[PDB]
Amino acid sequence: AKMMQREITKTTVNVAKMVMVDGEVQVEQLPSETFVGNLTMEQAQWRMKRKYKGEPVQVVSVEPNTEVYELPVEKFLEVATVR
Repeated sequence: AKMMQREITKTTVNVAKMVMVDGEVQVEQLPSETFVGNLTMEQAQWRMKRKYKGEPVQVVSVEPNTEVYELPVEKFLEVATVR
């Protein structure tokens, strides 16, 4: 009767990087990145390989979270254009 809806889904991708520290290979903790849609582990790793060409970047986890932005229909008529 009164409610509308609009869904936004984003996947938070946690990444890590091999780096040289004092002549040893160690793991840099990278800031997590967020993308639009629901990405699997394989999808995210493909994106990371696209974004960081040749870099030793590992996707370590993917976390999808979906938000449902809703507005009363009455609220929408106030701002929408008749078109």
